[PDB]
Amino acid sequence: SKARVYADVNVLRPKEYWDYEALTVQWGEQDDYEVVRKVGRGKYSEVFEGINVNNNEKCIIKILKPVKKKKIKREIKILQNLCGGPNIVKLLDIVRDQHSKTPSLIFEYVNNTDFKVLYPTLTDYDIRYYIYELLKALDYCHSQGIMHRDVKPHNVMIDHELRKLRLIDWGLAEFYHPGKEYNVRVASRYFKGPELLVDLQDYDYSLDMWSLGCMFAGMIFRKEPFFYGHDNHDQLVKIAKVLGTDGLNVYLNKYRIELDPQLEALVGRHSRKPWLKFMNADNQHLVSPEAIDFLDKLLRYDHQERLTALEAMTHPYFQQVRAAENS
Ligand SMILES: Brc1c(Br)c(Br)c2c(Br)n[nH]c2c1Br
Repeated sequence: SKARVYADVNVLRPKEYWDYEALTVQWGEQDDYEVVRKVGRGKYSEVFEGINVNNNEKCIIKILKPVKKKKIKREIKILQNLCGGPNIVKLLDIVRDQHSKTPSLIFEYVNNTDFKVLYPTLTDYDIRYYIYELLKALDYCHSQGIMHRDVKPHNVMIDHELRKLRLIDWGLAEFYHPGKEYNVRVASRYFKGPELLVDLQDYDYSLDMWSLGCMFAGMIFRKEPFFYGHDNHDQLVKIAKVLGTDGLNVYLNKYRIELDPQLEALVGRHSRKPWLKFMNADNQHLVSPEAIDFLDKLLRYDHQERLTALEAMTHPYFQQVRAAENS
């Protein structure tokens, strides 16, 4: 398998761009940045709103839990490479505690509203708008030879007053090299592509497009998360019970992939459930034929079939957002 677009980005660029292990970090001054309050946590970091004491400007301070050199350089190099791109979080500085060597990444501040309370208040137009801005970020990172590999609402910071969006946490991100076999233990469960769940390692940017489809289905149908699996086997089961097993079987044979016998047993046999079956009274003002056509074009087993970010941005679903932006 290879990506249908941007396959050659890292091939044409100098080795320094993608050879992240050759990076030598340029540490800033820890004392420039003070923690104001904790705003988040995860497996790999704690996150705080802070202040730059020099200019009194707000920032985000991401304090990293103990991390391998190879891995931190990967996140830093990716951040540096993408800094300035549309709707990409801006890494401002990198600093470390002198005693413990605990590193902190310093970002532009974004005045985020919790997706769990934000999303239910979004208008149909709002959803179109924010999904479009998120697509800008993904087309950009893909065009620069990077897969994000952890698209989910938790990684999309939305300042809803300034109508602004940032794709954050490039901790799981990777350079795309044609034919490279990648680790499948990426993304977060509810957003993992079938490729991950069936051990197809030679995946590409299209992975992010499945995750985006899952986020989108969550929004229009008001079903958070959309595919609610308990473990990675059950995740494939949940998907199979919507998309049906025939399409799964065609996918598997195309890539010459066999399911673990135990997984095959769990998946069983299932017919396709039309998207309209998820419509109900709560969500109804959100679920037009344009919404559905677009969602259907994202949520495909076959990664090679899904819309590219560039394509998605042109889908008629977003025609009002483009018209407004053109002005
Ligand atoms: Br970077 C970054 C930014 Br910007 C924001 Br705002 C938040 C929040 Br709010 N939680 N975690 C965050 C991370 Br990581």
